[PDB]
Amino acid sequence: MTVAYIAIGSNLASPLEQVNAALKALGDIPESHILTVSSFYRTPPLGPQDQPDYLNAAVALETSLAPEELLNHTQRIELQQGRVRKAERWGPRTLDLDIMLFGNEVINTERLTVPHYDMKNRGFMLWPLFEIAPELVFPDGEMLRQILHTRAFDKLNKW
Ligand SMILES: Nc1ncnc2c1ncn2[C@@H]1O[C@H](COP(=O)(O)OP(=O)(O)OP(=O)(O)O)[C@@H](O)[C@H]1O
Ligand SMILES: Nc1nc2[nH]c(SCc3ccc(Cl)cc3)nc2c(=O)[nH]1
Ligand SMILES: [Ca+2]
Ligand SMILES: [Ca+2]
Ligand SMILES: [Ca+2]
Ligand SMILES: [Ca+2]
Ligand code: NA
Repeated sequence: MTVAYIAIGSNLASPLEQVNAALKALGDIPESHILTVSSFYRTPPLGPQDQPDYLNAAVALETSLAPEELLNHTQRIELQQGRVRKAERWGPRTLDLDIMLFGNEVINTERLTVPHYDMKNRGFMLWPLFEIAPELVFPDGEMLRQILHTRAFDKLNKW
């Protein structure tokens, strides 16, 4: 087994219902078990700002799936919950499931880059992560607690 950490975001079509559906779906992924779910946070959109606020959360998922097999499940859940690709970069969505971490692995394939390329710069990923994994160390040996102590990250509000 390995523990994967998944970032959850929704800003369309009733985020709270999309996130609660998605946690039921994540549970139904084979060879995999939810271990912890963070609080839900209401976060102002980064990138384009002319969109609703996000519900952001994180989940620890223990799995013996291969990492791209986990990605096939998360992308399926997203598509099943009405995720459509528009041309706008970083536009709104009903659900986004980003694989943050897959144990201590570093993965660079055609479809999957882990760690998530920009997570150490995003408080809406790091704060929920720290709530479920305060002791987390990244594959490069960086400590999640150290990143949040040393870097300026706005405080997150609960949904
Ligand atoms: N760690 C990962 N988690 C999820 N998808 C990934 C990951 N690494 C690469 N991808 C690939 O990213 C593609 C584009 O995803 P998407 O449109 O959701 O980007 P985004 O989540 O909006 O932006 P960002 O990555 O900046 O948060 C997916 O089809 C998938 O192949
Ligand atoms: N709060 C919130 N804002 C979001 N923006 C996106 S698109 C990625 C992105 C694009 C540019 C920058 Cl600089 C940072 C993030 N996803 C979320 C999300 O889940 N939560
Ligand atoms: Ca399961
Ligand atoms: Ca826009
Ligand atoms: Ca995504
Ligand atoms: Ca994303
Ligand atoms: Na298998």
